[PDB]
Amino acid sequence: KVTTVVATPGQGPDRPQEVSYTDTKVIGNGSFGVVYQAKLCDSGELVAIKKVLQDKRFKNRELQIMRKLDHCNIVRLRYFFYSSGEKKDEVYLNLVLDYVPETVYRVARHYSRAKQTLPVIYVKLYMYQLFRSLAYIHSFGICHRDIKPQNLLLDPDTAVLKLCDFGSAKQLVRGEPNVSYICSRYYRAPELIFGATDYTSSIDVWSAGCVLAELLLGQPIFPGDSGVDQLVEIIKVLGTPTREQIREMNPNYTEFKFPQIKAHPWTKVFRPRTPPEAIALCSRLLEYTPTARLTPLEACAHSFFDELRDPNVKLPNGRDTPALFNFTTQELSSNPPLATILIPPHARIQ
Ligand SMILES: CS(=O)(=O)N1CC(c2nc(N)ncc2-c2ccc(F)cc2)C1
Ligand SMILES: [Cl-]
Repeated sequence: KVTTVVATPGQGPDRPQEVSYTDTKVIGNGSFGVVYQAKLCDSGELVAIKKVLQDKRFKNRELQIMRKLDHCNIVRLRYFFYSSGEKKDEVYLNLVLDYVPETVYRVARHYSRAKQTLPVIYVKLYMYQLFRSLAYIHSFGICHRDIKPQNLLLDPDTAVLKLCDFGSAKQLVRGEPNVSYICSRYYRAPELIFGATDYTSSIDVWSAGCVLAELLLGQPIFPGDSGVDQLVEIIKVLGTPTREQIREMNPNYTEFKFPQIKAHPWTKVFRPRTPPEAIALCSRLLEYTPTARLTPLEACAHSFFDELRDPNVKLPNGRDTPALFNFTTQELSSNPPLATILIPPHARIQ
């Protein structure tokens, strides 16, 4: 069995190409539609096809975003094509994406079942690359709005992390309100829990912080099946938000008091041997006030990631770390002066 379609490439000019794929497996499916795996007939490479029902009145926001994006820490849209087949007057948008075997979710859980934590070196590598991808998309004013371990793809050999699933992603314009029900359970910023509709891209930074803390703890940091339950687990760590903090998160005062608990020292949250810099980084990501959180780029420049800027740094398997320093002007526009930290001396050699 061999499907052949005429697809438009994700990047580059509109040059339609005959794409032929086989071994059409299935994997996940939910809020969008089905997701298949396949093998491309020529190159032999594996790819993931995300099929979704196409709306006639508007064009697909995921597609529109995916096409603008080109970055080595973000899944590549290789092609896209429209199809249907059988019952209904339904048009399906198919997104052909690079297949990436593992996810931070699966990896984290392997370590968690075996009562281990992921070696800090991998925490650094994975977290740094996430923050790069955030710095990039945020530079276009695009918020992902669903940062969680399941959406962080990993190549285990190269230690390369790629952000994926832009189904929730959106251009956040100041003054324009946005839906407050977007982020997944454990990774929602307090302002989202409080139902704020004037949130900024800092929600991604909170989410990322929840991933960091989770990789350090070996389990979700702010669990709970309700918002109430989540906010309690948060307050247990951060302490009770001041009236100031509360108005910063959500001006539309949903309106009620919380149990006055003081901040359980961040040091006592983690294992004894946990690097003090990792803890420091957490506390600067997981802040009540959206504007007080680090930017993605400021996070990349955090001391916690110093080891990665060492010229001698290698992966435990002996291979080189992936390219961490080739920042574009786009990536740096947030705050160009930071390049003095981000790009280390040995990366400037001619
Ligand atoms: C709908 S989705 O593409 O966002 N979702 C992520 C996941 C995925 N995406 C790509 N591009 N490549 C691989 C995978 C994936 C990885 C591990 C696994 F067990 C299942 C799917 C499927
Ligand atoms: Cl042509």
